[PDB]
Amino acid sequence: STATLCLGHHAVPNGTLVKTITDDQIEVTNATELVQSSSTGKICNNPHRILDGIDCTLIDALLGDPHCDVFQNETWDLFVERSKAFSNCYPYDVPDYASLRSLVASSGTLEFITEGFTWTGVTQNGGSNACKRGPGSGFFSRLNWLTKSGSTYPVLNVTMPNNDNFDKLYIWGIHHPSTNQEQTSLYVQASGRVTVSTRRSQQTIIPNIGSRPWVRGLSSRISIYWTIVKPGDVLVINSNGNLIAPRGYFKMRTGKSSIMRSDAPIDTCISECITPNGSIPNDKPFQNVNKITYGACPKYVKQNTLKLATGMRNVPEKQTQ
Amino acid sequence: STATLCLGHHAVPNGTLVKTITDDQIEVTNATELVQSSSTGKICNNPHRILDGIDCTLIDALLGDPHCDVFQNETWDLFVERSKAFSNCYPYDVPDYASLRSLVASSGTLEFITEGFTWTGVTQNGGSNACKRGPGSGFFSRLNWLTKSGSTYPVLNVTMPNNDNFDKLYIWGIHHPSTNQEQTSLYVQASGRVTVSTRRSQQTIIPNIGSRPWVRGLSSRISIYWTIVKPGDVLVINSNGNLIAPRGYFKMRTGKSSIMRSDAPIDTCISECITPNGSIPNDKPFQNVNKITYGACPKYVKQNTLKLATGMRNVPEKQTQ
Amino acid sequence: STATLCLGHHAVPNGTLVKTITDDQIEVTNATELVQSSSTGKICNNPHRILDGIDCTLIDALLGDPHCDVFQNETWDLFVERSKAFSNCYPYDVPDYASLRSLVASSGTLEFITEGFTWTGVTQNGGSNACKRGPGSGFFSRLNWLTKSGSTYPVLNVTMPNNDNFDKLYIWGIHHPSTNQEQTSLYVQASGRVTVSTRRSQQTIIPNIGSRPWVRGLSSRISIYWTIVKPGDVLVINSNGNLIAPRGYFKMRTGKSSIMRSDAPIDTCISECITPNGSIPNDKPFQNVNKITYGACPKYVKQNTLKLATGMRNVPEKQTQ
Amino acid sequence: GLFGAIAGFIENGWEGMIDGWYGFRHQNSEGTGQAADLKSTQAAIDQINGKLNRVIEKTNEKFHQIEKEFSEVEGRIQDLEKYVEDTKIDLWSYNAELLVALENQHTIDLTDSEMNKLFEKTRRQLRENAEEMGNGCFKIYHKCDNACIESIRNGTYDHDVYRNEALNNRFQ
Amino acid sequence: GLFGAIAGFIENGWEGMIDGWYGFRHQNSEGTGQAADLKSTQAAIDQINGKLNRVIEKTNEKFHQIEKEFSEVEGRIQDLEKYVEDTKIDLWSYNAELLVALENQHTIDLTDSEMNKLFEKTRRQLRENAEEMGNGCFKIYHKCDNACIESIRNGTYDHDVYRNEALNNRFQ
Amino acid sequence: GLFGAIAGFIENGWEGMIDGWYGFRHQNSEGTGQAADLKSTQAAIDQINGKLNRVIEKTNEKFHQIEKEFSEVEGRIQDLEKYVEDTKIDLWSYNAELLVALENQHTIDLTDSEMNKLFEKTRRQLRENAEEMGNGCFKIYHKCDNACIESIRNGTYDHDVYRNEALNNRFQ
Ligand SMILES: *[C@@H]1O[C@H](CO)[C@@H](O[C@@H]2O[C@H](CO)[C@@H](O[C@@H]3O[C@H](CO[C@H]4O[C@H](CO)[C@@H](O)[C@H](O)[C@@H]4O[C@H]4O[C@H](CO)[C@@H](O)[C@H](O)[C@H]4NC(C)=O)[C@@H](O)[C@H](O[C@H]4O[C@H](CO)[C@@H](O)[C@H](O)[C@@H]4O)[C@@H]3O)[C@H](O)[C@H]2NC(C)=O)[C@H](O)[C@H]1NC(C)=O
Ligand SMILES: *[C@@H]1O[C@H](CO)[C@@H](O[C@@H]2O[C@H](CO)[C@@H](O[C@@H]3O[C@H](CO[C@H]4O[C@H](CO)[C@@H](O)[C@H](O)[C@@H]4O[C@H]4O[C@H](CO)[C@@H](O)[C@H](O)[C@H]4NC(C)=O)[C@@H](O)[C@H](O[C@H]4O[C@H](CO)[C@@H](O)[C@H](O)[C@@H]4O)[C@@H]3O)[C@H](O)[C@H]2NC(C)=O)[C@H](O)[C@H]1NC(C)=O
Ligand SMILES: *[C@@H]1O[C@H](CO)[C@@H](O[C@@H]2O[C@H](CO)[C@@H](O[C@@H]3O[C@H](CO[C@H]4O[C@H](CO)[C@@H](O)[C@H](O)[C@@H]4O[C@H]4O[C@H](CO)[C@@H](O)[C@H](O)[C@H]4NC(C)=O)[C@@H](O)[C@H](O[C@H]4O[C@H](CO)[C@@H](O)[C@H](O)[C@@H]4O)[C@@H]3O)[C@H](O)[C@H]2NC(C)=O)[C@H](O)[C@H]1NC(C)=O
Ligand SMILES: *[C@@H]1O[C@H](CO)[C@@H](O[C@@H]2O[C@H](CO)[C@@H](O[C@@H]3O[C@H](CO[C@H]4O[C@H](CO)[C@@H](O)[C@H](O)[C@@H]4O)[C@@H](O)[C@H](O[C@H]4O[C@H](CO)[C@@H](O)[C@H](O)[C@@H]4O)[C@@H]3O)[C@H](O)[C@H]2NC(C)=O)[C@H](O)[C@H]1NC(C)=O
Ligand SMILES: *[C@@H]1O[C@H](CO)[C@@H](O[C@@H]2O[C@H](CO)[C@@H](O[C@@H]3O[C@H](CO[C@H]4O[C@H](CO)[C@@H](O)[C@H](O)[C@@H]4O)[C@@H](O)[C@H](O[C@H]4O[C@H](CO)[C@@H](O)[C@H](O)[C@@H]4O)[C@@H]3O)[C@H](O)[C@H]2NC(C)=O)[C@H](O)[C@H]1NC(C)=O
Ligand SMILES: *[C@@H]1O[C@H](CO)[C@@H](O[C@@H]2O[C@H](CO)[C@@H](O[C@@H]3O[C@H](CO[C@H]4O[C@H](CO)[C@@H](O)[C@H](O)[C@@H]4O)[C@@H](O)[C@H](O[C@H]4O[C@H](CO)[C@@H](O)[C@H](O)[C@@H]4O)[C@@H]3O)[C@H](O)[C@H]2NC(C)=O)[C@H](O)[C@H]1NC(C)=O
Ligand SMILES: *[C@@H]1O[C@H](CO)[C@@H](O[C@@H]2O[C@H](CO)[C@@H](O)[C@H](O)[C@H]2NC(C)=O)[C@H](O)[C@H]1NC(C)=O
Ligand SMILES: *[C@@H]1O[C@H](CO)[C@@H](O[C@@H]2O[C@H](CO)[C@@H](O)[C@H](O)[C@H]2NC(C)=O)[C@H](O)[C@H]1NC(C)=O
Ligand SMILES: *[C@@H]1O[C@H](CO)[C@@H](O[C@@H]2O[C@H](CO)[C@@H](O)[C@H](O)[C@H]2NC(C)=O)[C@H](O)[C@H]1NC(C)=O
Ligand SMILES: *[C@@H]1O[C@H](CO)[C@@H](O)[C@H](O)[C@H]1NC(C)=O
Ligand SMILES: *[C@@H]1O[C@H](CO)[C@@H](O)[C@H](O)[C@H]1NC(C)=O
Ligand SMILES: *[C@@H]1O[C@H](CO)[C@@H](O)[C@H](O)[C@H]1NC(C)=O
Ligand SMILES: *[C@@H]1O[C@H](CO)[C@@H](O)[C@H](O)[C@H]1NC(C)=O
Ligand SMILES: *[C@@H]1O[C@H](CO)[C@@H](O)[C@H](O)[C@H]1NC(C)=O
Repeated sequence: STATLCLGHHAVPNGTLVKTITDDQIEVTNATELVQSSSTGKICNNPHRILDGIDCTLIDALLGDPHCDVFQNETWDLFVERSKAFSNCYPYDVPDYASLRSLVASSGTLEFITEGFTWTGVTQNGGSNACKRGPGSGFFSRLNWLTKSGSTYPVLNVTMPNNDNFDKLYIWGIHHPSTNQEQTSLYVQASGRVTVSTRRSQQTIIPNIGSRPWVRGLSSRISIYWTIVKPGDVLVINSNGNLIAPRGYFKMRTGKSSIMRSDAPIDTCISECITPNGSIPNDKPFQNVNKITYGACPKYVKQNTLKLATGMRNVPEKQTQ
Repeated sequence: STATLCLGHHAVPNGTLVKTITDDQIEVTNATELVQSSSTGKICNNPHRILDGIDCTLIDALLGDPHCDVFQNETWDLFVERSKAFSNCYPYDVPDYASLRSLVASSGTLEFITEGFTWTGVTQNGGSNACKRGPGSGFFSRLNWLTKSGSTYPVLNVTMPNNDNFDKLYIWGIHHPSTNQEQTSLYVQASGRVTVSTRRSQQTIIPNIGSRPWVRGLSSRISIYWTIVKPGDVLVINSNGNLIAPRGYFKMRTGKSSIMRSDAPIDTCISECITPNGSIPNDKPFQNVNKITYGACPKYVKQNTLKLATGMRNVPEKQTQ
Repeated sequence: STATLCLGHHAVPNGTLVKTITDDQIEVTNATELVQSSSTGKICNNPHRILDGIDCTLIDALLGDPHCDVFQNETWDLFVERSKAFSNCYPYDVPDYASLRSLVASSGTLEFITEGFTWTGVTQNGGSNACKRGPGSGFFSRLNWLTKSGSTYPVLNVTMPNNDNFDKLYIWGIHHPSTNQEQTSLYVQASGRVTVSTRRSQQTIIPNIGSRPWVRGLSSRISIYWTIVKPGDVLVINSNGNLIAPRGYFKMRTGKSSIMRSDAPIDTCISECITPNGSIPNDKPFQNVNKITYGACPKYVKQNTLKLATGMRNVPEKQTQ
Repeated sequence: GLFGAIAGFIENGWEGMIDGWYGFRHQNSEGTGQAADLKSTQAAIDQINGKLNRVIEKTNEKFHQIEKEFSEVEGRIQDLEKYVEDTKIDLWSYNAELLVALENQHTIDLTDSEMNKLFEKTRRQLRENAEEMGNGCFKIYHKCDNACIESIRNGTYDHDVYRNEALNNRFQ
Repeated sequence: GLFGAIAGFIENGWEGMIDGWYGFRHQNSEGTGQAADLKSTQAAIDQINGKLNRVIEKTNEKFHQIEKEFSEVEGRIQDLEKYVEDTKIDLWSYNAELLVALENQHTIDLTDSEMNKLFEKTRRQLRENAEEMGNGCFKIYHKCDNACIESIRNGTYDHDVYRNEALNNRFQ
Repeated sequence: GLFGAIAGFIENGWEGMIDGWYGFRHQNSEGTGQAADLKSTQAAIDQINGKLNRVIEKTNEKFHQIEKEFSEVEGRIQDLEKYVEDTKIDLWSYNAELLVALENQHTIDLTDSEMNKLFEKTRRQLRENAEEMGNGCFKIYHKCDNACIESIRNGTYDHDVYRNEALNNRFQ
């Protein structure tokens, strides 16, 4: 009398295909997905402080476009810019707009400190019907439109020392009138100039006269510039016309703040990773949702699926007829 | 009586060496090369539309340098710039030349639409002996040299709305005369200016007076600038002198077009991958020919050879004396 | 009678943990570190020629700031800039400072050739008490401060052809006076201009009038620009005021030169790899010291340790009670 | 209609093994039985879990980066930005592809290995009392009831007690 | 001058095997012969071809990129451009080096494995009728002509029919 | 207090083996001894050294690159610079992590393999004169003194000379 002892392994009726160095297609017993390919379509407001810009770009919030007044002294981990955003103040452009947007977004804050600037010989608080705040004409909340007083516009020459321990960000502008008549009615001189300087940097802009396309009533433009002042250093503003003056500085920070263009709705939920598509889970090493991410996110990858085998090769059972 | 059954594998007299994690040198029976290291030296004109610039750069084809007239309304998948290329029109420079070259090359087309520009009060169609077309003086085909009429040069102020569904690319310039006498003989004013604007962008250039090196008869220069106008947006040109006017726009496209500097001859043959060395096959995963490629190409790699084993270890047969 | 033959492997009492695809922690008999995590804190002056800038930046050595005079005609494989460095000449700024610093550092040399420039009608060798050399007022050694002679400042128009086989680097500047009175006392004209050109490039700068912060006695500034002249090409300088003239050119080279910011002391020793932390050995494939390196260096990596197994799995010996 | 006959792992799986990855089937005097081996099953599962916990662990946290979509044509700088991101993405896509290929190849190999290791250990226990049929099964050359089979499975089989009975069946 | 004597795969190759990668050599009553094994040969070739068709497949199609050579010195932007391309090239060069090292190591291992697997299967067929000489060869302990050898090679060898003759030769 | 009894490599190491990586322990008529195997020990060491000399060799020499720290806030260009370097560093950190994991996995496997290969070769020499005890040790079924053991270790063991004595001990 004898006995038969067989050794064998399990197999399933529902196998799944994976890749190896050798095969494009091996059936194994079990597998797990490594590519996150789905999003709810919503951005979770936990744990990152999400700031919905609504109808305002970060730049328009920075300057003080009236319908963006709600964003004064605001902070964020991630600023969200909507496609529905619109400017509704003075027609403006920003040379190297992208850099200004970037540095402010990274700073993560619109904390503004008003400074006691003194503008002798000139009229202050200029307004326009292109930039209404309330019933009447107005202007960027953070900017001061300076014009002639009487029949004179003197050479402005002012100082603001930084005796703090942080960097000051100064936002200022230059007015480009559309006519020589406009150029002499506001600032008297035939051609103005704006010089803003620290001890190691200077920017002089000469305003340009010319008709630009009609925008909110106007063919004139304002060009926006910025200046960072380090501790110990000092700001000097010199101009004989066309100065769009700062009212103080923005406090600069370093940290984890950024900005994202997305139309995804903000939702009360929890997620570390944010894409413009919406929040995605971070349990998988890879994701195919968006190359644009913020936070603890899986690495973006071109594959929509990568299957990691979690079981042995699936081998069918033999039966002789 | 017994029997001897031996099990063994093959071996060859012509083995070849490969690398592993362990060895720098293992002999195996067979191997295949993974690095494409060779080119015919010729660029195949199938399946990519190759455009041989011959004596013309892309920029000179764009502007309308007479000896590049053959390239009007031209298209390409890959534009090829030769080292023999030369400019033979008005002495010019392009601030951010590389960006203009890039965007036009990527657009892939020189399709030009003439627009009914109206320049009241000024003389049009200025020419120079530095830029001959036919027997007499001429100019860039796509540009319009404007000068004074009578003893006056008025403030030009014109519009071109984009009511199409594509982007318009506008090429324009500013004249830099070599003398104040030249500066007043053409444009009357002591200092001109050029302002070109959309609703969201403006560029004002103030021409510079000065002698530059003698080029094709001239010490004066023209600086070339560009402006893109999106659908819905509008172009405005304002100037009181030195305007080198556009004659219309270039139609902009998105797609697979590019540009390459190469002296490799174009040949009637078929190849997906193009290097400046010439076309290379794409059967191998890697290539060492050139880091500059266009099309379905193997990845550039520093190694001139990588040998993939396609057979077992080559083991010599034993013989006892 | 029988016998017992056992086969077994060694084991040690001092095992060490490594990682695999499977385990975070396998004990093996022996392992070696692959991440260089330490530096002596000193930069070895063998085999790279190290140049200690001491109190001088590369740019200040380039221009000829008097306390950097020791660095004339100097060469280097690696220039080392200290945090203690200070400027002590005329207050200046360099638009695209980083690019000038980069290209000079890469060129690897301050070899200067004086050229016979002729400046007719103007006063030369201007000096300032902000830039003393010896007891009296002075200026950048490589620059020539030009002012009016008598009551006139003529239109300067000069040439320097490059008939050598190398590239010439020209350093020049524009003076920005702080007052209109300063602007007319030095250069007569109400507004100067500087045009420097080759046959394919031109730079015109219009000086700006304005008070800047007080620096070493002054509120005026000089802006520094550069021009490269290829063989066959030619330099032309045109100006009617504010020209800070070159005295010749710097010889340009291609090669292995660079620059590094470090306060690490230079030491008499031998090392191929240099970090700002100091020299590190290159026996390990990876390093965690600094992402900034120069020379034959291990690749920078985020891990502070990676242990390569150099022995088998360490398995404890069994003993029955 | 060959039914009741059992076979081992050689080019053959068991769909009826549900409480383990590896195990035993037997035919003896008391009929036919099956039992999973927990040790080998556990060994494989642990290795799978080790690899999984190395890959699914430690997400990279990133914050302010570069822009990756653009509403305007700009040229050089934008070319470089896109090229940087495209370069990065192709390299991570490659790492992802290579990673799963290596891991899955190793997964299949380690699971095959566990099966073979269980087979070798069982053979080691049996000494001269069994022969390998060449189908992943042993022919036990002695009376081996359910308690005898279990002693083989729980690793306490005493080959001496059956050795003489086995040699006579094998050889004579 | 030891001639005619055959030996197996142990630290030994066969230059005379041309119609296969793996196979048999035999010495019996009817002399000396050789035959290739198609199955094992095919198995290895298929695996080699799988790896090859994974590496040689799917070229990346690229179009407008960044400039990579420069006629002028410019500084910062050009520094970044070159550094981006040099970073990319070193990373792909590394992937290329690692890839072939891994693939070739695995190629050598899978081909060794096929040889061993053919040896184990042949041993499994032979049961108690043969002994391993330790040189990759079996000593068949019974009369085994060309038809007997062929039945071993084509996998239909009936060990029972030779078993008793073999044990007497082996043991007595 | 089980002392003097020897055991092999099965879930067991030898702390007393100092002149080799692999080797022999024996119990015979003349007592108990131990000897290292130089060949297998050398084979493993060579493979370890091959991998080491591939990784520690060929440093990359770099010179002028891009700036990587910044004293001023600038925006776009600096964003791109940092992003390029951070992209590069994460990719090399990944390569470093994967490299050591693969190498260490392979190191452990090749060293296990050498042990097993020494065991199989020893079994091959012994033929029918020994049985595998299942603990990495052989029971030699004949008188085998220190010279007999040494002939096994130095690979000149003549199994015929002991074969008949061994079969009687094994079977009868
Ligand atoms: C096909 O192949 C896949 C292999 O990938 C396999 O799927 C796997 O199945 C596993 C077995 O069930 C499963 O592992 C389990 O996960 C449970 C989830 O709970 C916990 O998940 C966290 C991960 O982020 C973990 O850190 C934490 O412990 C979680 O619970 C607790 O923390 C969270 C937040 O931190 C909190 O919200 C919870 O409230 C808190 N718990 C409580 C009670 O308060 C584990 O819980 C579970 O644990 C088991 O094992 C432990 C020890 O091993 C024991 O302590 C415990 O009692 C359980 O026995 C277990 O680890 C994998 O998640 C799953 N993977 C995937 C990708 O899906 C399939 O099963 C396989 N198919 C077949 C047929 O084989
Ligand atoms: C050392 O190691 C290397 C291993 O790399 C080995 O070299 C390999 O040898 C292989 C065997 O000969 C060889 O494979 C053959 O390739 C033939 C090429 O024709 C086809 O190639 C295309 C690849 O792009 C393929 O897609 C297509 O089928 C090609 O033919 C057809 O399409 C093209 C365009 O698409 C068209 O122009 C052709 O006209 C059209 N054909 C026709 C008739 O109209 C294959 O054809 C060939 O096929 C063989 O196998 C097939 C199934 O396996 C059968 O259908 C067919 O009948 C053949 O039997 C086969 O696949 C590798 O190319 C080669 N590699 C390299 C890198 O060189 C060495 O042999 C080895 N040395 C030793 C001594 O072992
Ligand atoms: C745990 O695991 C690790 C494994 O990493 C292991 O550490 C290793 O141990 C090895 C064995 O000792 C050791 O290898 C030795 O290195 C010696 C160093 O000298 C030479 O190093 C240079 C490397 O850059 C080499 O190119 C050169 O030959 C060096 O000597 C000569 O050149 C230099 C400059 O080029 C010059 O300055 C010297 O003066 C000049 N020599 C002379 C005399 O003028 C080697 O010398 C040594 O050689 C030995 O083997 C050779 C052949 O194999 C023989 O020729 C020679 O006689 C020696 O026998 C040997 O190669 C590793 O360096 C070491 N690695 C690490 C990372 O530390 C541990 O031992 C292990 N632990 C245990 C317990 O196992
Ligand atoms: C240089 O060239 C540019 C471009 O050609 C000129 O810019 C144009 O300026 C004119 C006005 O100066 C713009 O014309 C229109 O003005 C209207 C307001 O004035 C009208 O309003 C009263 C009632 O309040 C009317 O009775 C009377 O007709 C006035 O003329 C706006 O309401 C117009 O809006 C139009 O555009 C929008 C959107 O396009 C439409 O939806 C409206 O229905 C309406 O059609 C318009 O703004 C003209 O728009 C300007 N064009 C551009 C391109 O900016 C410069 O004036 C010129 N410079 C000089 C010195 O000549
Ligand atoms: C500011 O400074 C710059 C540089 O010093 C001056 O630029 C130079 O301008 C002069 C002319 O104004 C250039 O001189 C040469 O002009 C010739 C044409 O005029 C001559 O032709 C007639 C016949 O038609 C002759 O009889 C008579 O001599 C005329 O003078 C060209 O033919 C010359 O070409 C030369 O150069 C080429 C290549 O280098 C050679 O192959 C030729 O054989 C020939 O030698 C030349 O162009 C001179 O070239 C200009 N130099 C530069 C660097 O541009 C500005 O004029 C000056 N500005 C002011 C206001 O003074
Ligand atoms: C536009 O606005 C700017 C900024 O407000 C003005 O710039 C300032 O210019 C004044 C002088 O014009 C600077 O004042 C100080 O000048 C001193 C030298 O003059 C004094 O020296 C004599 C003795 O030699 C004294 O008896 C007498 O009081 C003179 O007034 C310097 O010694 C001063 O140094 C100070 O600063 C340092 C560091 O900050 C301290 O350590 C010193 O102890 C001392 O306090 C100082 O330079 C003033 O600094 C300038 N400010 C800036 C920000 O640059 C422009 O003048 C103005 N333009 C016009 C046209 O009005
Ligand atoms: C299977 O293994 C277990 C655990 O080693 C053995 O355990 C015995 O189980 C019996 C029940 O039949 C108990 O009465 C004993 O207390 C256990 N013995 C010991 C030594 O722990 C069991 O014997 C094994 N199976 C067989 C059939 O022997
Ligand atoms: C080798 O294998 C083949 C295929 O299994 C066997 O095929 C037999 O070939 C003989 C010729 O000698 C034919 O007459 C039979 O029809 C085949 N038999 C079967 C069952 O298909 C062949 O027998 C094997 N070689 C030997 C020597 O037995
Ligand atoms: C161990 O191997 C060695 C080398 O093959 C054998 O060498 C013999 O050593 C003896 C000493 O006992 C010498 O007298 C002989 O000259 C050697 N013989 C040969 C053929 O070289 C040695 O015999 C082996 N050990 C044993 C116990 O046999
Ligand atoms: C197979 O089916 C079972 C039950 O339906 C399920 O639990 C298991 O996850 C499935 N496996 C696969 C690989 O789909
Ligand atoms: C060996 O030579 C044969 C015939 O000359 C050839 O077909 C084969 O490709 C060669 N192999 C190698 C690896 O060179
Ligand atoms: C260029 O295209 C325009 C319209 O597309 C056409 O009117 C013109 O004739 C074309 N020029 C040439 C040379 O084909
Ligand atoms: C173990 O200790 C010995 C002697 O103290 C030493 O030579 C060896 O390097 C140590 N090994 C490890 C892995 O620390
Ligand atoms: C600098 O070099 C020039 C020529 O190469 C030479 O005339 C001059 O004297 C050098 N200056 C110093 C300080 O060595």
